[PDB]
Parts: sequence; structure tokens; C-alpha cells
Amino acid sequence: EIVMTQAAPSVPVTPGESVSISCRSSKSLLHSNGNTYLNWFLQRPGQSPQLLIYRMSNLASGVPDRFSGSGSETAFTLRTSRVEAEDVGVYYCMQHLEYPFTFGSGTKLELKRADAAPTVSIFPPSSEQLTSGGASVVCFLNNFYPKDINVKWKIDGSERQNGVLNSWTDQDSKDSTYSMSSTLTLTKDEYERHNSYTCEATHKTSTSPIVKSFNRNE
Amino acid sequence: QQPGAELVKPGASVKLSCWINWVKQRPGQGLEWIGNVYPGSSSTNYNEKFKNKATLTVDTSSSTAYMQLSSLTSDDSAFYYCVRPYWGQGTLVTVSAAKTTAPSVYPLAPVSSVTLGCLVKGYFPEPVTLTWNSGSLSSGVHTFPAVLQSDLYTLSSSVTVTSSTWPSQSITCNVAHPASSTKVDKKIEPR
Repeated sequence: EIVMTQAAPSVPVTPGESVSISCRSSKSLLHSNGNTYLNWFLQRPGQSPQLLIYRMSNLASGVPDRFSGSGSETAFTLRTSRVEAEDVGVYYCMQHLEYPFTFGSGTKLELKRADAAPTVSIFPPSSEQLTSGGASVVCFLNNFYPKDINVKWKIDGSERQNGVLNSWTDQDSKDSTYSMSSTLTLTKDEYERHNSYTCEATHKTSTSPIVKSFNRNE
Repeated sequence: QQPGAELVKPGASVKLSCWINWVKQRPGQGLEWIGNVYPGSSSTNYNEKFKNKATLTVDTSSSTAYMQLSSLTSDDSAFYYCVRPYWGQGTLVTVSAAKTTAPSVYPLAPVSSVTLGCLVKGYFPEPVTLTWNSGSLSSGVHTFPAVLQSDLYTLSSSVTVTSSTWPSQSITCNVAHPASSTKVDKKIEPR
């Protein structure tokens, strides 16, 4: 079977700049009928892939004229002119010349933007969760850049590291920032034995952390 | 159109419904072409790797394509899309022995903009679909990938809007859990 390769797993780019995603097949995809059977797809988090280019260089209907594919018989290049935050995602190349059809490994387009500090919000357990005996404290660290961030939880002044679940979003398609959610889950019995709950975010943008807290007795 | 989820037990089999190609994709991974079937003459074509795994048997009466997976392993847990180049919605197959559990859905209210959230806790299997005001609010929304903890998933979503418009202009978090055919529409209210 044909092996499709995309040397780069990711490629950065400045918004409004042009970029190119290269791909190669182990065999020529140029069929005698004159058609080069190669496809390009963009896949966004939680969405089925979507064709961008078909038959090596045909722009897909509904697809902006910013995207276009070129390339020899085994070396292909997808170019995006004046990239937009909306373009982040993973781009794949596919050959459908011979069975079985095969995909490249994907190249993740990453937008490079200006650094931004996170907006931190902390939320105590809802009355509904408490009725059920659980007590989750949630902290959202939103719209920051670059991706790396650290969160630290404190309860009545002491750092707490167990019972914490963290999750990050993929890059934002509207503003190219990242966001992270951190949840500290206690039982209601324990939650009711402490007063102070604190979320601390330490990000590149500053050596001083952004701290948000509440007092169960406030 | 294909179902959102299927929790098949290890070893069991599953019949998934939809030139009808089929693509496999393990969450967080790439895609693999499984094989193209043809309802016209029930002309099924398999990928060697799956030839022994799936069977693209169509149906003229239902006018729907199908693909069956026999004796599944956690290696079979994945998203299965059935494309025509019409991509289906895909079904998330979760090969696990655990049982279905509907999520608890809690409103996250505080205490020039304000941030509210929704915590979706204790469900299995994935996925869950979350929107705000039935999709009307999309601009300042962040939805965080679920994290598996003690055989149960937890997910959260935040939405940020102009502070003067909440609670004056209602905000409700909508969560659908396909596996359990349940949906919850939780209004965020001031504490």
C-alpha cells in the first residue's frame, strides 16, 4: 500500500502570514487519466474532517480561496495565504489512487500570537452537588498565551495537590489563545470542615501569580 | 447520520449504521480508511487490517449503510465515520465493561464581563455535547476536554459575557449524553 508522509507534526505561523504544509507519497499519484488523486482535509477539535482540496489542486466548494494545493507526482504542498485564527487545526493529505486509501500523519497548524495573561475565575460547589454529598471547586484560567501554565490550589492556607483534575483546550479558533480548567473535588464532609479555598495561576506573562479565593463563611 | 455513542462490552460485537467509505479514528489520533461498500450491488471492499474485523453490509429497505465490528477490544474504542465526500457525524465506540451512567449537571455561578460555567460530572461513556442557550451563545465559550477519573468522566464549560446582561438575559447550559439518551438544560442562577 502507499505510504503518505508529512515530515512536520506541527508548523507555526504569524496571523496574516503564509505557510505551507508538505506531504509525500511513496508512489506517484498521477493516474494515466491525467488526474493526481490526492486530497487535503482540515480537522477541528470535535469535528469530522472537511475537504479543502481534491484531485491534488481543486479548491473545495465553500472553501476560501486562501487555500490551494500544488506539487509534483509524489511531493505536495498546501499553502495558506494570510492565515486566520479560524484555520488552526490539523491538516491531512490523503491518497485515493489505489486501495487501500491512506492518510498522512497530520500537520498541526499553530498560530503564533502576542502573549496574554490568563483571566482566572473560581466557583464554589453548587447547592445541587452539595445536596448529593460532593463538593467540586472549579477554577477557569482563560484566554492566555503561550500554552504552558501552572495552577496551585490551597485550602485554609495549605497547598493541596491530590483530588485535582486539569484539562486544557486546543488553540482557540477565534483569538488563538488557550484556556485551562482545574477542578478540586472533595466530599461534602471534608469541604464543610475548611473555610478558605484558593486557585493560583502562574504563567509566563508574569512572575507574580494571579490568585482567586473565597471563604465558605464569607 | 450515525448514532453518537455505543458502549460495546469487550469480546461482544456491534452493528453501526449510516460508494460508502468508512474511516476509523482513535481519539487524539489520525485516520485510517477501513473500506468502501456499494449498496447498488452489495459490493463490499475491505482494508486488509480490518477485512477480518468489519463487514460493510448495506440495506435497501432502510436505505442505510452498515459496518459490523466483531469481538471488540479497547483497541477498537474509537470514532467511526461513514462518509459518502459526505462525512457522517460518527459514532464513538467505547469498548469497555463499565456501565452507562448519565451525568450530573451543575450550574457554576460567581461567587466589564462575567464568567459562568457548567460542570458535567460522573458520566460514562463519552461523549457529551454541550451548548449554551441552545447554541445562541458561542463567542465567549470554552469547553474543556473530559478527563477520565475512577471510571467516570468529568467535563466543564465556561461562557463569558458583558456583565450588565446577566442575570438579566438568561443563560442556560445544555448537555446531551447520547449513551444514556439524556439531556439536561441547566439555567445558571445567581447564588
